Amino acid sequence: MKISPSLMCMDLLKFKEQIEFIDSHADYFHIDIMDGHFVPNLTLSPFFVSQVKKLATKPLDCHLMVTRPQDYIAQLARAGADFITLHPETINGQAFRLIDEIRRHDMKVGLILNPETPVEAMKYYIHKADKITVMTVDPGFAGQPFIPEMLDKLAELKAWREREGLEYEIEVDGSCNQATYEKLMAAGADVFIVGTSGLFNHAENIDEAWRIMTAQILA
Amino acid sequence: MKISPSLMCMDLLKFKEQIEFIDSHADYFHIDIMDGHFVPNLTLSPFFVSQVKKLATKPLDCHLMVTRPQDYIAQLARAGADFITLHPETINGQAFRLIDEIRRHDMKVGLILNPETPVEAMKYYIHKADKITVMTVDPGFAGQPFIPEMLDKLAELKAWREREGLEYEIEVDGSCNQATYEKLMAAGADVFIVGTSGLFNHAENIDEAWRIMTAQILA
Amino acid sequence: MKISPSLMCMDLLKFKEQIEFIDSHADYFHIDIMDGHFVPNLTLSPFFVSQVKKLATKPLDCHLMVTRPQDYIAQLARAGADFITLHPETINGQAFRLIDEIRRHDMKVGLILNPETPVEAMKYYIHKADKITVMTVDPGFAGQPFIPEMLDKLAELKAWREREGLEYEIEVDGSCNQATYEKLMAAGADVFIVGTSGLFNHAENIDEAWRIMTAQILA
Amino acid sequence: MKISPSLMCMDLLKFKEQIEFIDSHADYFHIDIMDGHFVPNLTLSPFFVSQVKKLATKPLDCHLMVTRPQDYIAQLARAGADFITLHPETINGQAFRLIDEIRRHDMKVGLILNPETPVEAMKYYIHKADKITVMTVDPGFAGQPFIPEMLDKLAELKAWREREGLEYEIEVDGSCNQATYEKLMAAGADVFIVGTSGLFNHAENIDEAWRIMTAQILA
Amino acid sequence: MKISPSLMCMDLLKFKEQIEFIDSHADYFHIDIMDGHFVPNLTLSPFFVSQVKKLATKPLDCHLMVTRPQDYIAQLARAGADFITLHPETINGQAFRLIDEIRRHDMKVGLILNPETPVEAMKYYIHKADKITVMTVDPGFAGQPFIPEMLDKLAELKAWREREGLEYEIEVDGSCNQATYEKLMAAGADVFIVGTSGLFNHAENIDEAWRIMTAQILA
Amino acid sequence: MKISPSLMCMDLLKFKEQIEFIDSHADYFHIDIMDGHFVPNLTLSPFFVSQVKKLATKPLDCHLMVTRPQDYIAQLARAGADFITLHPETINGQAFRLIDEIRRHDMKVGLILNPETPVEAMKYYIHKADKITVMTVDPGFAGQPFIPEMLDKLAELKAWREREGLEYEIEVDGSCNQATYEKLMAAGADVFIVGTSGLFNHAENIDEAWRIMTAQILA
Ligand SMILES: [Mg+2]
Ligand SMILES: [Mg+2]
Ligand SMILES: [Mg+2]
Ligand SMILES: [Mg+2]
Ligand SMILES: [Mg+2]
Ligand SMILES: [Mg+2]
Repeated sequence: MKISPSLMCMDLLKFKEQIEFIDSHADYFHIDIMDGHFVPNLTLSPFFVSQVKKLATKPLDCHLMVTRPQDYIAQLARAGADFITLHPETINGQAFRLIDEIRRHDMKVGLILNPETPVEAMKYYIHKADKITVMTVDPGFAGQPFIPEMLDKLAELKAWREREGLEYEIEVDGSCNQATYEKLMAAGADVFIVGTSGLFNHAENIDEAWRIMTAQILA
Repeated sequence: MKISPSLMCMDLLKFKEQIEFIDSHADYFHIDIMDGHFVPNLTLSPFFVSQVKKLATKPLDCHLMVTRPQDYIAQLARAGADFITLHPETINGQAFRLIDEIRRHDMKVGLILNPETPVEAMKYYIHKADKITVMTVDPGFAGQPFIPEMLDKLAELKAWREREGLEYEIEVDGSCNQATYEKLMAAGADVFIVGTSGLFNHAENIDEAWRIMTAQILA
Repeated sequence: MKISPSLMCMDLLKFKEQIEFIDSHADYFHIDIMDGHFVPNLTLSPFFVSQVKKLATKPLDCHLMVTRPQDYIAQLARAGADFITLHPETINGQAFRLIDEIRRHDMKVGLILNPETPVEAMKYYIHKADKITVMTVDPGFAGQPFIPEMLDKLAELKAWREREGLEYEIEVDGSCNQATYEKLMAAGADVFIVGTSGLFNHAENIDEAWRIMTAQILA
Repeated sequence: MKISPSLMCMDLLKFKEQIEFIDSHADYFHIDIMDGHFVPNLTLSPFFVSQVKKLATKPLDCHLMVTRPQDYIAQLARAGADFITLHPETINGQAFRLIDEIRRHDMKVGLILNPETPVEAMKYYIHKADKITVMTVDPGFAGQPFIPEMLDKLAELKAWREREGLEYEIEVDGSCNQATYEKLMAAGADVFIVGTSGLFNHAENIDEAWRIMTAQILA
Repeated sequence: MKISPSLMCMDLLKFKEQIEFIDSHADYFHIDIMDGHFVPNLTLSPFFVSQVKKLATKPLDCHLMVTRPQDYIAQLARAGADFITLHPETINGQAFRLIDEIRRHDMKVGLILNPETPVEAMKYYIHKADKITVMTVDPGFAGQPFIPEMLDKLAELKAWREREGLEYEIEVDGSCNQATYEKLMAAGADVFIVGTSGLFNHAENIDEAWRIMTAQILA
Repeated sequence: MKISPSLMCMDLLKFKEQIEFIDSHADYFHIDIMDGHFVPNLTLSPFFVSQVKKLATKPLDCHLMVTRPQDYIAQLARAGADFITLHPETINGQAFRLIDEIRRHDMKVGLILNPETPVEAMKYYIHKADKITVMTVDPGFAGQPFIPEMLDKLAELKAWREREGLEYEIEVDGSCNQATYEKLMAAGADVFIVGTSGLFNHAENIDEAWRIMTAQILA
């Protein structure tokens, strides 16, 4: 069960220590890049990616919640991103072109669906993804209501992968915590994007927080 | 001669130490908040403001390079901003409304003009500003060509203040460094927004960097 | 067979009398709120809703043909709306958030599909709707050509409700008149939004108009 | 001193009586048409204009607070508008074209400036206007703070008219009431757009309301 | 096997001769009309259509890669277009209205899907199309990578036509050349839009070019 | 008196001959590149520039009537443009950046104002222009009403050049014909952009057309 900490939830006062801890414990760094337009909020950016790059060995995954993802691929590659997760709802008319550009920069391809987007949306290019993520909450902020209906999406995504003989990992984004770990794993999740409720909030010290989270995942 | 370090140019690995140093040496924290639309880039956000707030006593100045500044005033106030610098080119039809909202949150008012916007743009509300900033480079990125033509704008802004008996501070944003300190002061600048070329770049250690910059300002 | 008169088709000269008549004869007040952007036209608004509220006991249903439905929920609730009908094509990325906000204001949830949007568009939240409406004409104006192809959508919507054990009412919007009553009922319609051709136009006096309409529905 | 009642402030329950009263007492009908985009609100529309047309002899003045005024000229002419008031900030690149279209429909030309727009904005076509209006409040809603700074704009507009030998009427829009009548007349206003605070609010009965307003204008 | 030369790939120096040759050899003239917004590029326009009209008898097919197809139907009809090919992704909320407008102008209806749009997108109006085109490359430019995944779309489109008893022609747009002729025909293609790689590039002289292409189609 | 033929008005049937004639008789090729958004129309594009480049020695001047001029500079340079004429109303926040990019491509800088934009709009960078053009008609189409008011703009532009000791050429765009030649020269025009009414329309044969135009300019 892979872990991907949401950096928009970290403590910048302990930036260096938290990144180093995460780099030696987690599987991915989840970096949210918002537009203020595709979603009503602003969080991280290439600048943040560039800084995390200084002490990272694990892959930096940039979730592009922006209107024009085409504008950030080259810039994000230079900042040190390893994964570029695209929203199918922002790439109609350019999905293949962008996926090629992403790989031309030696980065991996991620696809992320918000609540109301069906998996078929990616049917013609789902086989080009290394990881597919399911928003279990409408995008934009931390601490929003979990959307149970998304469990079926996780399952459908798992069945699709098996039936088509694909190898993409299934990730979950949105209120991944003690109240949802079980259902999510049962549904088919391979990766957990953990934020404030699932990690950082358990202890002011990240070691203790991670230990607590790890213990809770046990069940 | 007041100083306002551009935080999008800081080193997050030494976040806590750099903020504390800046808080006891500078006059303002310059926090750039970009849209990806008003300017083609993404840098800081309310989240960032919130983190800097943890150890700040000096005022946090949020430069709103966004299409809809109305969407960030309440959120920025809650994150701990003290100054909200508005672009006149984004408030036609709502300048007075926003200025009132800014003060209802007990924050100071800043006005910032990019290169091609004349000072008259603010003629009907220039007297409500605590600080007026002049972009000496087209907004968006660090390390762009200085625009000499902007010197007249700084001067005009100083003459306007005197002639109208106003008290706003005149700030400069864009390539403030050894090559421009003199001309800028002569033109009428009161505050220097210092970034990579003017500060951070002089020494890996911020104390030493600040010493070098201060020395260069001497001339 | 429930009736919902389209108020953008009423006679303001007899505002008070028509609203009172409608309030004691119809099941819903259909209030169209257009953007000028989502659809190329402008009709009613919160102001209108507020006025109708003065003498209404039946529920006011606000059909949001706007780009940003999020901007009107609180304002419409305040004006007295009881139903907020959302276009699935304007809520991708915020359907669950908005549906929660609507209920937080004690209003009922409506979902409306224009001609080219399939029912699956609502598959993950169709069970949260009190009423689902089918546009039988491209949105925007009154008196446009009926779209027969929409009959299958009404049917599919009825089969879906039965198969999933749901209780939403099925509404029809667009050229509901003598020429379509039969087919619409046969297809599965529960509610008729009646405008100029189906109601108001039959007689300058609304009692007589309603009488004629009721008689025509008989067949 | 001409009067132009803001219809978005009227009582629809007494639609017919208020329009008839206004038609025989006022000089213009002020009809606000909003986009939800140019200004954050929705009020009246062509439908509304069409209804007022049924009993009007005085000119219907449609204030276009919309992003694309070009989309409403033919439709508004068709609904019965007599005046089309354009926002200079929405016609750059098409002012002359639109002014010609307005006159090709036999309608008069109005120009309206919001707070932060200087009179020079209209310098190349100011001589084509029958009436020029000054927003004394940021556009969008009723009951907002009066903007004293706008008095100079009214004056400048009067001086311009005299100096250039023009004949346009000067109108005021925004918090025209007892607290501002005097200053506005002194500044140069020819027409008062009266809303809730200046008219409708004085008495539930419009005759009495109008009587009180007229008396207050006396001073 | 019908041919439709992409005019954005022709040689304007030999305009008259190439159009005349094409008019007596091809089945359609493929005229690309781009927005700079729907796709990131600009190519042909009504002006171009008008010129080709001077010597054409074969139908001019205008592929509308624009944000607002509604703005070009009357103008294109006037310039002499015979076919208007619409993108389903630009007509939600107005497909039936536009299709009717196209036919009021006595023009034929075309529907074109870019890579990531499924055929169901047109399910409610697919029967109104004379020709349906499949983009085998993300729209915008010539010489992009062929998308094999689109072969299934061509097939599905053929099965749909048979199963529903429809008569639309199936067209292919994007890298139609020697490397793809076979697979495309096998998949179900009826018409080939030929550009630089498939036609013009084979010989500076268009007769010779057309010969080479025809020979390659043989296999 | 320099001449710049508007190619959107040429005859493509005689493409090669007209370009060659123009290349040996005119001073510039005026190539209009429209967005469909900045102005409501579509005309020429990089493709067109590329073709004219095949037989041109005189400079190709691309007038960018587009929302995002930044998207076309590299592409246009590649196609062979020599002049890039920018609209000040589309470069606020990037005028200096774009002007630098234009020169990095070894192209000359043009600035074009539509009717309602004052010359001051360019005050901070007017000295970087090789040619400044005045629209004497709202942009978008050929054959629109001449705007006399623009004569003052031409004059002001000439006075500005003299007073500031600049060397830019003054160009006129819009209904340059027999009815306006005199006034335009008197006002200060240095270059005439000639279209259908001023050139092409005088004779089906371009030699004769040019002959007639040249003679009319004599007066
Ligand atoms: Mg995320
Ligand atoms: Mg800044
Ligand atoms: Mg409706
Ligand atoms: Mg108004
Ligand atoms: Mg094409
Ligand atoms: Mg031009």
